[PDB]
Amino acid sequence: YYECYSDVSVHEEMIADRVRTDAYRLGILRNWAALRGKTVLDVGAGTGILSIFCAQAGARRVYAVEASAIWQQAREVVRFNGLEDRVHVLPGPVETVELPEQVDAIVSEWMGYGLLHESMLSSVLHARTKWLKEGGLLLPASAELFIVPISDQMLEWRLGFWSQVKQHYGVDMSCLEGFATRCLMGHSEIVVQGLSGEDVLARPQRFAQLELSRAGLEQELEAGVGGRFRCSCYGSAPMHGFAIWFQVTFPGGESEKPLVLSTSPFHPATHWKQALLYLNEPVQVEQDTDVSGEITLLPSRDNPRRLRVLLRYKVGDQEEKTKDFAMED
Amino acid sequence: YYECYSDVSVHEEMIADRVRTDAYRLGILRNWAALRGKTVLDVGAGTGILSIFCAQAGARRVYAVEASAIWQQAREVVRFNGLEDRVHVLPGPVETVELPEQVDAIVSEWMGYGLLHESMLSSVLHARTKWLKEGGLLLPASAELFIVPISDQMLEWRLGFWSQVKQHYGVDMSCLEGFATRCLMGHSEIVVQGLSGEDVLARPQRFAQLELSRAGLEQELEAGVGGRFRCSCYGSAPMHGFAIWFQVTFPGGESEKPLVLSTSPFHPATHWKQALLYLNEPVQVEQDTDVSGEITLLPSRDNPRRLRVLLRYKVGDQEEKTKDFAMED
Ligand SMILES: Nc1ncnc2c1ncn2[C@@H]1O[C@H](CSCC[C@H](N)C(=O)O)[C@@H](O)[C@H]1O
Ligand SMILES: Nc1ncnc2c1ncn2[C@@H]1O[C@H](CSCC[C@H](N)C(=O)O)[C@@H](O)[C@H]1O
Repeated sequence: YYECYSDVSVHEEMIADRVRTDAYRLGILRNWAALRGKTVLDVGAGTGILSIFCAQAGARRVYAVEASAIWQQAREVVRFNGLEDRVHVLPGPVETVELPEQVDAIVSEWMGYGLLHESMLSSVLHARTKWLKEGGLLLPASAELFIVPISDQMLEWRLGFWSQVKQHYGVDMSCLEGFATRCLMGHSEIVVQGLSGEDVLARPQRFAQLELSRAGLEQELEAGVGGRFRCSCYGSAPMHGFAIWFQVTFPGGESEKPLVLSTSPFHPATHWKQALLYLNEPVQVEQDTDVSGEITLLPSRDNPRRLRVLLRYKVGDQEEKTKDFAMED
Repeated sequence: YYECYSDVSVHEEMIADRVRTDAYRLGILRNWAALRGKTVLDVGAGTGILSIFCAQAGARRVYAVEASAIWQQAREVVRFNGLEDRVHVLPGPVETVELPEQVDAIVSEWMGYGLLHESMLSSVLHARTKWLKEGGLLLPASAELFIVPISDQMLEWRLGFWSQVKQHYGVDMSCLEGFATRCLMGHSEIVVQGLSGEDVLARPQRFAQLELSRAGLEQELEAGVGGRFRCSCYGSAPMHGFAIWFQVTFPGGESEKPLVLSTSPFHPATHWKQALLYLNEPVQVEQDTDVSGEITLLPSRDNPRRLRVLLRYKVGDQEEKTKDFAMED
């Protein structure tokens, strides 16, 4: 109650993100054969919506675990839809909650900005080991990370602003373009922004793959997830940096059609958008200009739930360069 | 340079606010007779744009005073437009800067959200006493504050969201409307948001008037500016609270046409928008429902540059009520 408008905004945003909500729904319904008459743990159930989807798919019992005070509204929604015999809202953190039994499946909305910024992944991996039966079902089951060079159209418009002041005002401010450019690009902060698809300058490259079933994924993550990438640009453009984004994949079930929830700018927009990594200044690329490097996602020294990115990159004939970024948390 | 994208964003926003920028421009040009061959002090000159407008209007000398490091770009713009003989950029705070002389006029973009949140008014009043000649020109010369009851259409859409979840998802969340309503309205925070004109439920009432020429305005402000108001509603609606906004007025000059820069939702949008004061829950009003009360704007106990609002109000047959608000700074 004390400042509970944040809780309302989080879940309004989450439910209003139809692509996300429908991805989980269809992901769940497609695993009807694995879920029918079986038991499910919803890690961080929020308003309870995903737990109710599991009931819709035929789960006998769903344990909706929620740490925030939103759990009371989740309970109200469950009973308001007459599912209190099949869905049980359990308040508290998932790492300390007491279930009456192990489960056949886990469902969880755990992904953060850039996948791993302030995410619930460790809670999910903790709850897998503790509560999910051996060979059990994970929804989603995997995650993939992508990187690509971009020309951010919005930034270009912001930088070109100063050279147009003269038109209506008779004061020329073209001289500030360099200052503007160096300020909006020279910072070391990951910018969360929605790109349009035509801002993408090459075929997106996958640099990491997270199999959530693997034991000791938790340890590998602490060392940092990332890898090398290479691509070639489509045509002439001012490159301002890179975008990273993710997808998660739900198992196929009986129909054997795995469902992908993507946050790519080629797929419908989500609240996650994309995470943008700006170079210190623009770089002109050409058709077939080769762009390569290495990217690692890491926990920040200060707060390890905050996302840090080490980028090593090389654009065409330019020397190899590096830049450290972090999310503003 | 260290995190100078904030400086770029402030001034991009400020210049891109065409209504504001053109108001100052025309306000200045209309006082050509008072400014021609005379001297001007631009309090907080930023990119220098207003100082250059004063040159355009015929000022012999303009002293552009700027505390932030943006002063270097202001200097660059002045020389890039060939005005370094008439406009002199002086770095530092206006309260400690050293001018070679008193001035015939002051121009200043000083207004904050809700007029007085983190505003430069005291700097302006300080610089008036210290540097402006007796009887000198103030641009703008006055400010006025308005209040009106509103039905916030955006909030209504946010509150109605939960009752529509069922349509596409088959999970009914109408039960959360009360929780949503109490959370988004029960807080004590001034919300800065742009309203549409049809959200206004009555004739706006002016509750305060600031004559910037008056000595001891600085002392009166510390006691708090405000006053009583009374109005009657136009028709049936769910009232969610009040909006406050301001205008500033430039002297008329030879044409005797004073220019008003308004932040009302009946005039074109500005970056200031309006400051919204929400009731703890909606109240239904009717045609001719009488809404009255008292509003005071104050410095907050913690930070006095942060805006606090005491509201006392009465809607129709309902009892008299009170609510304290503050801007999230
Ligand atoms: N360790 C933990 N244990 C239980 N809940 C957690 C948690 N960490 C985060 N959460 C909760 O998990 C939710 C993430 S948002 C997901 C909400 C809902 N499942 C949906 O898909 O719409 C939040 O409500 C947050 O409070
Ligand atoms: N005490 C003070 N002395 C000098 N400048 C100040 C000040 N307080 C705030 N400022 C500056 O005043 C500016 C307000 S924004 C106005 C910018 C410009 N005059 C325009 O109209 O577009 C900012 O650049 C801020 O850095």
